[PDB]
Amino acid sequence: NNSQLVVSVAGTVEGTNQDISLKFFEIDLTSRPAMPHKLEKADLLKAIQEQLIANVHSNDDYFEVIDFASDATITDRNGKVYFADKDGSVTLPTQPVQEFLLSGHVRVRPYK
Amino acid sequence: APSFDCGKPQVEPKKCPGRVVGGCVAHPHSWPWQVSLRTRFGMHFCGGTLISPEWVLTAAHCLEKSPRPSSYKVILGAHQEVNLEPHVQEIEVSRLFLEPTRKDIALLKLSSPAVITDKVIPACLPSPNYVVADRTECFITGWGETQGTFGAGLLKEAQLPVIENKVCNRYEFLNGRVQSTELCAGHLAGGTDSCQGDAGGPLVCFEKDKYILQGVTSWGLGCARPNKPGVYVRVSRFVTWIEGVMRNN
Repeated sequence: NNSQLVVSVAGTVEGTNQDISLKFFEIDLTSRPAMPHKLEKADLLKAIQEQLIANVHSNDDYFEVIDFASDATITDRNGKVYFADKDGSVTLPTQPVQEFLLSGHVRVRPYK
Repeated sequence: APSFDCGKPQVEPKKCPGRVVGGCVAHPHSWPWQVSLRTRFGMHFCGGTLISPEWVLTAAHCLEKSPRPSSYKVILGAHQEVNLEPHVQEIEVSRLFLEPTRKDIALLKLSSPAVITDKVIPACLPSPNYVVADRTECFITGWGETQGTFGAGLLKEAQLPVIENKVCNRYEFLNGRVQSTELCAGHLAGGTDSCQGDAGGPLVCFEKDKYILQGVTSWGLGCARPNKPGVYVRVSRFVTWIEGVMRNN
């Protein structure tokens, strides 16, 4: 169908070494009415945030997504790493239709 | 015409919380004294701290590249390492001065005075022989770690608490390898690796209303890792030397 971003990241509680588990989903990429091929740091994070509060079980609590950890990358099947611009935007190729992966850690702080 | 005062950023620093894994990307131009020492050709290999329009304090081993100051270029006002912002200043070094007694830090006099702006400001120096208290919160800045997608080539920062020399020298930590003319900042029995600072880069600590350059990242021993804090040259012990050199050259 259409290119998509496989979001497979984990959380790390700020100021600590403890990691938190986060559900991995997919984001579709298009022209414009789901996200643009030109991703926004802030958009990606809230997507992860929404998802987070939507998957809160009995054990896992509410956490606020703050930013991306230093190991976060978006890559393609050739292992190529795409880098964000001065404004935090990440522009991925429109062709061919393909898959990109967003993996790594997300800095989160507990909601309290 | 008025100018900007040492140690006071015009862009509030992000102030990455302590023990954050991977540290943080700094807010552009919040560390105005952050220098990038580079070769004539334009390759970044060391960091430094602007302490005066004409002087940059860096690490002694950074001068191992060449003896001629002409081989050195200073990059000021930057955030993005590769595509330098338009206001960035590139100034060739004209003189080099190694600190005689311990030989861990060096002074670099610029061929022309840096223009002080809201993004290019010197850091303040400490009062001679001042000893930073244990637990004091400080930051190290630099382009030491190539981040992932969202921080590659961007100036990074990490907060590190200073560790009293007496403690730092214990066997399980740095085992007596730390001179009085050096100081430690890091984590014991835990923590996370902080390698953001370039050799020669700054270790600044806030005090009432300004950031004081208390340390200079030591060549090779600056990464702070659990039970092995980073080692920084203790600036307060070389303040008198610094003033004399600037006064005499």
